[PDB]
Amino acid sequence: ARTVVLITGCSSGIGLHLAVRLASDPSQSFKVYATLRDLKTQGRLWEAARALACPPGSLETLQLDVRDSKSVAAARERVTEGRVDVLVCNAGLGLLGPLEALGEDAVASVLDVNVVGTVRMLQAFLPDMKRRGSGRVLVTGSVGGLMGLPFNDVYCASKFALEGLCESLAVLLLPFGVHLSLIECGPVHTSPEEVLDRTDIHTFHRFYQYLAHSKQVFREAAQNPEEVAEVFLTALRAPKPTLRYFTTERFLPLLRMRLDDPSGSNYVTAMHREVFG
Amino acid sequence: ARTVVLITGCSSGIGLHLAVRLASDPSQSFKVYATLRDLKTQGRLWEAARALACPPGSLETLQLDVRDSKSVAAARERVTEGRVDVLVCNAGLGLLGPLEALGEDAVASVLDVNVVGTVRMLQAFLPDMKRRGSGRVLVTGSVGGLMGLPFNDVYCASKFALEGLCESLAVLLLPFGVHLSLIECGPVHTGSPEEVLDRTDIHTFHRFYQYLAHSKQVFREAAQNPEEVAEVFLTALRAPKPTLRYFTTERFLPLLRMRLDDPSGSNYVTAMHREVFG
Ligand SMILES: COc1cc2c(cc1O)CC[C@@H]1[C@@H]2CC[C@]2(C)[C@@H](O)[C@@H](Cc3cccc(C(N)=O)c3)C[C@@H]12
Ligand SMILES: COc1cc2c(cc1O)CC[C@@H]1[C@@H]2CC[C@]2(C)[C@@H](O)[C@@H](Cc3cccc(C(N)=O)c3)C[C@@H]12
Repeated sequence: ARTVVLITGCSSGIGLHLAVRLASDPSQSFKVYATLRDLKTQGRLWEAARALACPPGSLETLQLDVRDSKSVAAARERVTEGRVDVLVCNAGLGLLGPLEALGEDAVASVLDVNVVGTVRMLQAFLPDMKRRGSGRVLVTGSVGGLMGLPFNDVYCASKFALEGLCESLAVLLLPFGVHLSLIECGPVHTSPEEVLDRTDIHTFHRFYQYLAHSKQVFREAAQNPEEVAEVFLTALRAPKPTLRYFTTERFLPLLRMRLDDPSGSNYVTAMHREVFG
Repeated sequence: ARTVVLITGCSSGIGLHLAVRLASDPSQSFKVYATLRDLKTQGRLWEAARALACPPGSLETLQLDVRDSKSVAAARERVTEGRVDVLVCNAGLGLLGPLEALGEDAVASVLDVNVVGTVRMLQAFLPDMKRRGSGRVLVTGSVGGLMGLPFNDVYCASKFALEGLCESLAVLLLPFGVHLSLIECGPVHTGSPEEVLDRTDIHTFHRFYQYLAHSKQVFREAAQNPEEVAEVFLTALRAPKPTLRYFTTERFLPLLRMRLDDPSGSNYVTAMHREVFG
């Protein structure tokens, strides 16, 4: 039969592009369930699917809010085939700021969505994969999950968390026939009085230095979602897929140098200089 | 003046033994605020302090629940000296089982306590350290935050989270003179099988008790004491130029190097599976 794929966060960005890219495969091997936090936002997804003339029956949309395990469960049941062959945990939020400037609500939401939401997906869907003896799981990773970056403290915390969660599972799942892969993405194309009042003069200084230098890095390094989507394909098609795929080699140098020094301090020293000019 | 230390998770283990070790230090240079989630658990802390002769005013206990930022705020207000010279973020939960067997609340708890709790600590205490231009933060870390282990998926997520949190901060804090360190602990010596089986398949049930048996042999061979771990905290406190990571044992550095050698993660997964399961 068709390979059944379920992808979260499908309304914009990487999810959309992967969803339509699989639905329009001319072998037409893929039945795609594209899931969205709000089904009302699906319009843009359907336009891109028409533009590739996705055969009807190749792409179905569901509501799936990863904060809520009832919405996760309900979505699992809407998979009328009664299996998922490829699960793509892509739903994620950002958070940028001096740590002490972030509300408690915001910090928790990032963790609730990027980490706990991924745990909910895996809890719902891994058992049937394990029963069948096969399955693929692809998780939207970050270079931020491999190296820490100033003012992304909670974001990197959630992406590092995904590394640990997915690496922990992969060790168990290898002989269950289930293959877990992280797609490590770099950047992807898609008042100040407050900051000062909630921080201090030096932190405030370093944050606008950061926002300025960061924008230069996206301009050079940012990838289009369609390019990243291809990396998911490669992983998906790989016969013996590996734990990580990098969408770019741009940060292998800083990554190798981070791994040279266990104490951590060369990474901190270098990253500081490189970020703060 | 003495060095003001505030430590979370002092009812037992690393927090209790480090707290009494510093308050009883022969220097007499430490004033320790040993904090606890529930004050009723302070029994073993006081008996230990009594046993090591902590002098008057070397040790005070505060109720502090890392889940509750008003608790954290109230604790900060009880620091009479108006500053903390060493903050130790040691409060933490374990969680051990097949991922599908763990309850959603327990999962949410580990994260709230190990990761958001630490964030709340750093929110409440880093600013004053930043504007002073001085401070040391020590965070209890794990080798489980550096490499993933089967059936420790959520615990590892949480420890990995701390690595990212702390490393992101360290890049910022370098010119402030506020030093952040992770004390990377290996095993330290301090779900009902029923519930587990219901929620997991048969092969995973077996694999888990296979993991538990190997685990108990690793703990027997290689576990450290809280007393031994507490020395590494103290070495890090005193270091003139502290590093981001202190390892309590050298034992896992080989595996860690292998993990880092192969960025694709393939080698680690094979090796760790064999290591754990044969
Ligand atoms: C050393 O090179 C640098 C890399 C970087 C910066 C600055 C540098 O000097 C700032 C952006 C950051 C990159 C490295 C790669 C990073 C970590 C990417 O994976 C990006 C992760 C990211 C993407 C979108 C939102 C967020 C967020 N809200 O925090 C975070 C942000 C990127
Ligand atoms: C590399 O060889 C091994 C190391 C290990 C094991 C099995 C191995 O084959 C199983 C236990 C584990 C050690 C490596 C270091 C580990 C991960 C330590 O950090 C321990 C962490 C730990 C302690 C207490 C509870 C929990 C938890 N999941 O709640 C986790 C548990 C240790």
